[PDB]
This record gives sequence, C-alpha cells and structure tokens, in this order.
Amino acid sequence: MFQKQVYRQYTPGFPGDLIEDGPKRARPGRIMSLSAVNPAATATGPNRISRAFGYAGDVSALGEGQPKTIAARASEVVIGGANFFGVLGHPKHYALFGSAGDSLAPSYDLPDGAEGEFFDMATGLVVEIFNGAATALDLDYGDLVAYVPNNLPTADNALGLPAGALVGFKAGSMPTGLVQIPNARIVNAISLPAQSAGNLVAGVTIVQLTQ
Amino acid sequence: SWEDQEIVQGIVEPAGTAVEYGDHTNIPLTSWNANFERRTIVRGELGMMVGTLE
Repeated sequence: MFQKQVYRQYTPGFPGDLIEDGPKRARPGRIMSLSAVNPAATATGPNRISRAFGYAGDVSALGEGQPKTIAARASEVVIGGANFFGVLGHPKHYALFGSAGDSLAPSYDLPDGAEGEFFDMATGLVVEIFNGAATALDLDYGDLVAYVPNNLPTADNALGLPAGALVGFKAGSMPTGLVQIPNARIVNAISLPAQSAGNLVAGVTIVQLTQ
Repeated sequence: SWEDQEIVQGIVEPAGTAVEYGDHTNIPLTSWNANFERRTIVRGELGMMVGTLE
C-alpha cells in the first residue's frame, strides 16, 4: 500500500494529468455505455482515465414529451468512438468509489454515466500509451499518437488492446485499423520493450502535446 | 409629428445555455442580439371646392 521502495527522483506525473501549462482546450461529457453502443462495438474498455474517448450523440434535451427543455449543451461520449472527442483526464475532479466492496481500493475507472473532463488539446498531458506491434519500440520527440477505436476488428487487434488505448507510432507506421489524433505529438522520449498478446506490457506513461 | 417617416421600436434577444462544470474545461459564453422595428407614417388628404352659384 505505502512506498515499498525508494527511487532517486519523483515521477514527472500520473496519467491523465497536465505537466505543462499553456493553451489548452477541454470539454465535459457523459461516459455513456459500450452496451448502449448500437453497432457491434468490439473494443471493450473500463472508462480508464488515460484513454481517448469518442463522441456518441448529445443529451441536451430533457423530458419525455414534445416540449423539451434544452438545459445544457451536454455531450454524450463513448470510450472508443471514431469521432475523437478528447482524452479523459484530471482525475482529481472525480470521486473514488472503490472496487468490489473495498470502498478505499484504488480505481482509475470512471463509472458509467458519470461526468469527465476530456482534453481536446493540451501543452502537456501524461497519457498511457501502448505498443501497436509485438516488437520493441522507441518513441522520440517527433512521434505521433493514434488511439484504438471501438470497432477495431479482431484481426487488427491481435494484441487485445483496450478500447480507448492510445498507442503511439512512427510517421507512416500507424498500426492497422487505428485512427489518428491529428497534430498529436510524443514530447518526452521513452522505450517500450517487446510484448505479446498475453503479456501486453503497459507502456510507460508519456508527456504528449495535442494540437 | 406628421412629417416623420418611421417609428422605431427596439427588441433584444439574449442567448446562452449552461454547460456542465469542469475545472479545465472551456468557459461557455452568453451574448445578445438587437433588432429594430419600423412602422411607416401614412399621410392622407381630402379637400373641397365650393362655387358661388352652387
């Protein structure tokens, strides 16, 4: 539970958080449900914090009759929608609910139908990134970001990546089926070791610049 | 004043819907619009001519 070790320095940040302050754009949204997704919706995800969500309709209108009150411009988003909405973030906004009875158990998963802060762009955002292949990869300053969609076919998703998992590729190497976040750049440089479908090593968290 | 051309009345339409709160989210903004309403003045005339023998 507490520090079982001592490193020479603190980590630069936790996934979903902001390291650098600058021009940023973020929007609120409701988490919806992959079950409510009308189409097959293959990719499955637990609303993890460092995931890139997609727009899936609006919930502005309130009521059940013809006269409906548009109370707010509310966005209704899903974890792996093709229409990229924003990378979920700012975990301090939310309330910890625990996991399976233990109310104080660690949890980075937002419950379904909750409200999240989806950064559309940020000077620096800590994101969990993954490997798009089974081989070792090196990400540098000039590296791009693409997130797994909801309808990624089983043949393309051989590694069994999560629903909204941001991958991180090199120019002209986007793993197949993956959709790209425009103008997204890997700022800090890291190395991901070789992985398999069963292992699926969690790629080390990275500072990224979006738009 | 019988020589004016138009009578004008102003209307203003506010605008703005709320948004769910987020610490780092964009601030929604309100605004307004203004239109002006003109009614034209119509002058009518009528006369008479009267003769001595009449």
